[PDB]
Amino acid sequence: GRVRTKTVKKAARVIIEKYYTRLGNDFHTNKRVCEEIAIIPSKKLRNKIAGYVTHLMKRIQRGPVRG
Amino acid sequence: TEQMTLRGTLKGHNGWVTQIATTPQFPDMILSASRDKTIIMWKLTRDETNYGIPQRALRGHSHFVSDVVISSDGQFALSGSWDGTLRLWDLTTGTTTRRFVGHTKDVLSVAFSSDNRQIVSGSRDKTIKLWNTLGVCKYTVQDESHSEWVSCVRFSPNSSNPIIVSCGWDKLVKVWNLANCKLKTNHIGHTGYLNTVTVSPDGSLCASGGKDGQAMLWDLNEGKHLYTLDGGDIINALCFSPNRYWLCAATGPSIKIWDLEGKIIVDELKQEVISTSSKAEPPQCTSLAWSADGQTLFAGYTDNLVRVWQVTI
Amino acid sequence: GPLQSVQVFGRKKTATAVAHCKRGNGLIKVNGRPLEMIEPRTLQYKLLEPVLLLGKERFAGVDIRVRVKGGGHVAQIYAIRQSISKALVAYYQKYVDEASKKEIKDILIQYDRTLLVADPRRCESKKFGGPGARARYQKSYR
Amino acid sequence: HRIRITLTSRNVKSLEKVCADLIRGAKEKNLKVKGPVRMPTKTLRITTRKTPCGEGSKTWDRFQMRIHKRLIDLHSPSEIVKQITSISIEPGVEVEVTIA
Amino acid sequence: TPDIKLFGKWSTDDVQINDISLQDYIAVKEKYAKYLPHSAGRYAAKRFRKAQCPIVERLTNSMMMHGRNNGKKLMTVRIVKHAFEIIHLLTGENPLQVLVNAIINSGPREDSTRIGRAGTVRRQAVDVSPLRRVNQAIWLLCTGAREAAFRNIKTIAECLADELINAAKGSSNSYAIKKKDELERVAKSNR
Amino acid sequence: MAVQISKKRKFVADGIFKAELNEFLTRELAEDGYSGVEVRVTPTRTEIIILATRTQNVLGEKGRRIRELTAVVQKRFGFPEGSVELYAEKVATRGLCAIAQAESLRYKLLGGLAVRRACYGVLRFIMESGAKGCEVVVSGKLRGQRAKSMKFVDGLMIHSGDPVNYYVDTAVRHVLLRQGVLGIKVKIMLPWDPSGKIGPKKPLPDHVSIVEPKDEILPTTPISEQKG
RNA sequence: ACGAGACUCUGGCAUGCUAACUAGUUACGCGACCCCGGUCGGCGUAACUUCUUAGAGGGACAAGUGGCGUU
Repeated sequence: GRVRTKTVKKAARVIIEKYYTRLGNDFHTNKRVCEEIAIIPSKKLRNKIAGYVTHLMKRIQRGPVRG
Repeated sequence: TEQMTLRGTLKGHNGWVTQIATTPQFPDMILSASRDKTIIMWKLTRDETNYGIPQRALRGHSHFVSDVVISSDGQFALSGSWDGTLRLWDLTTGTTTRRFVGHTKDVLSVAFSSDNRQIVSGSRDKTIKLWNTLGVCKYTVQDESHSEWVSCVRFSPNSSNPIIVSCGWDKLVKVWNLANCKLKTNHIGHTGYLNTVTVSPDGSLCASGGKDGQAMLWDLNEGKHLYTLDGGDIINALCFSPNRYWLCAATGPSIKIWDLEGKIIVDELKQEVISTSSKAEPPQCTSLAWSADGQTLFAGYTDNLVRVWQVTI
Repeated sequence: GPLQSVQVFGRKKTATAVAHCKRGNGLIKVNGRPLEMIEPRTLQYKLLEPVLLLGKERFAGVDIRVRVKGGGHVAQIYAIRQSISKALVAYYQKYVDEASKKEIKDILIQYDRTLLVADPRRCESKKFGGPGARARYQKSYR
Repeated sequence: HRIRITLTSRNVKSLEKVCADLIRGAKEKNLKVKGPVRMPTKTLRITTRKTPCGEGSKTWDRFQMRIHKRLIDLHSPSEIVKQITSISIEPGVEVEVTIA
Repeated sequence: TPDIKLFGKWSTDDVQINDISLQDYIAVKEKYAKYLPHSAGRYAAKRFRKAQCPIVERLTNSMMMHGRNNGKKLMTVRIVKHAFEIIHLLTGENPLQVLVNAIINSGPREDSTRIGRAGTVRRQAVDVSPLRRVNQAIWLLCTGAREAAFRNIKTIAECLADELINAAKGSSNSYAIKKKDELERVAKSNR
Repeated sequence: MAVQISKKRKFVADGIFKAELNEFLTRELAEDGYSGVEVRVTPTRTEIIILATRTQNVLGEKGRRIRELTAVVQKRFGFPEGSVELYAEKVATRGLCAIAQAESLRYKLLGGLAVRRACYGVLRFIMESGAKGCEVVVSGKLRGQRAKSMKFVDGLMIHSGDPVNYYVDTAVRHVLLRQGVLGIKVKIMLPWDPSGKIGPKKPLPDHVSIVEPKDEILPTTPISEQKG
């Protein structure tokens, strides 16, 4: 199974909340954005956070989110 | 006024097409760089089944190649890729003469000079690097530059006012002089990050496009903003027709063309192949280039194809 | 004048077979001897399989010299038959127009994928408490 | 003269840092220098039982010790070699200089 | 010039799979036709990927058993080649047509599974899968040839050849036909 | 040199030398709060830095004891005369060293004190020294014939993975009392710092931080100004 | 807060980057044999990293599409 833990979800949620205008639907673009605007020690965590940011962008584009 | 009609697609890529370039020297050649590591040189056939065929694949990069420009003699090529290096290709053998080294982040855009001696390059880092023909930097500005990512850098077409325009994500589009290599005019007032700028071939007015969908026009000789018109979706690519007084934009999944004499839309180049009604997202255009005669327009999509368009009337 | 030469390798488990395609008349030799004199002879069809699949007209402008070192026997045969196809594909792809590379590559993939793509299967490390990678010693009760 | 400098250590980061410092000194002194040749590493494996007695499940320990070795050649007299090796040395890196 | 893929010396076309329920579990016609029954593998990774394996390769894979023959694929390949040569030299027919007919006639179509607690004897008849029919046919033919060639002067390359000949006619002199009919009778006894 | 043993045996003998040296000093300097040695190699010179707590007491009067330690190292390990010089220095943040606090708790239990009182005192000293969290385990025949163990866990203590190697510091000590042997298990989790003096450099793998963006101005009117 | 996860080592690839007489490849010359070319882990020196070795980086994240699911 591929279920994101609470650290990835909280990091992606505060990334969506705090830096919203400089984002997009491309995984590599917001991957580089999350590389530069935060400090992630590893790379798998960076890729998982960027993927959840992309999914949250696709969710915001349809409507509001209660987080 | 007129109508823009498609003629075909160029199949053979595997990623999103990032840059398209053509030259007056070879009207039957389209040189395109995609998301994949190869750069495909197309040979035009004008057939009923396929418009063009690939002629030579240019490899040597290790990541996403983003920009490519062809030199004035029609035998050289310059590519900016994310690996942080630039390559000076040969169109006769497929080899690389010199490799540019010095960038530390992903490279966004490169450009040849008008006299084909100077190289400018904007990258993810906050530096703009001036190179020679032989891969050696002359003077790279790093301290007084963009505060974040640099999207596009372009030259003047004329040497009477040899400036270079530079747009980046910091909502500050700038003008640098070629001689003393310093800022001359900075321009403010654009909401959202920038994607591209394009210089008209007469070297008088420039067009700017970013996130908000406003195609903002400026001037090269004086730093006065001309006007601002809406484009709808996010503007990715911009170009000027060489002979006709036009300006074309890539606004999401559609291409908008306007008349620059009287400000009105000429045509709406939407996705006329309406087939993705099964809860889908339309593919977007990331690159487009006019021809040398302003007759055939080629656009780069995210559906692994390059569409061609021709003027009927 | 200019000299045309490519040099492509190929692996299955640990064997590395590196071919060499240059200009000349049609001859294929691995380790200094032709393809017919390679043991085991029961895999001679596996050896000659890309040549029989692509025809002798495509190989007539090249000659092929493969050096192979490492592995066993079957892995060496598969490495050679992968490396010959990869070297011909790279030679066509470099100097000939790549449309002809596409009608080579599509039928090569359509027959079998291992002619151009290596098999990523390695040996699993042995663990303590058992004779092999996954098997364990016999447990005794009472 | 054919001067060979051998560096053997256990850590990899301090070894790479001191090798970068030596090749930077060789580049700024403007003399012909060979590149950092990377010899294959050696691992020292000792496998032993965990329990001191003979009771319990048969569990074993796996110890390793990676050893990294580099060698860089120079073309200079000896005093330049000593004055460039006796600058900013690291405690965990051995340096060893001979002449053929 | 690959007009057709000759299986050593045998044509891969003009063969008929009579049973319509086994049209996509017998990979011999026009797609999965190779010169040799030896491939790289990677068929036992997914859940139904073994159905696309050729039937002669599956026969060579299931031929080697009983400890002392594990891993020896080349010997099973040459025994299968000699068996095909003997079948063609005896019946005057294509060896692939005899092998395909031996698969169909030796496959059971109804099986009784054991139900109840651990110790009691009680069966319940169910029908079988088309893949399991092929697997039982290959296993029965292979173990029949292996049991026929044991402590005997008759070699296994002609013991396997006479195994497929008798199974293709349903003459009930083979082990596989007899075990198929035994399974059918036990399933039919308590439906 | 004619012998010149192999590169494996060189590192082996060097490790044996450091292990025997560290054992010799942790047996001898149990009074002044010994922490560890640091053998640094120099051309034709060896010097071994000693990090302790009471650096005035390791030397003695006019450096007598350090001279005797140099002499016994030279006469035991087979070194040339005058090639060995020992150096003693004090280390800051005594509460962040596991061995020093274990030796302090051993001295407090050996002089005669309540075990819970000494454990509470050393834990309060460690968290007053600026730690992330610690635990102290004392196992033995604590007031009775049957042995027991008391565990004092508060704060933050990781247990698994690679970051248990360079965030916590583990020291095991034995106390010889009149009734038996008492063990000491102390573990101090060092805090994260970019300086490199208090603890390690790399953060926790699950820890992530974002930087505050500036307050950018949104112009409602397109403007263009010239400078330079 | 701990455990899990996160972390560390190894395997799987990059014809791109950094360098190899204690690892090689390709050209050239000499030498041996056969009938004009082939073989040589025979000898030696003009480039290079395709094999090998090992450092920094890259790459995979359920990213894209179609169904099921409070969507």
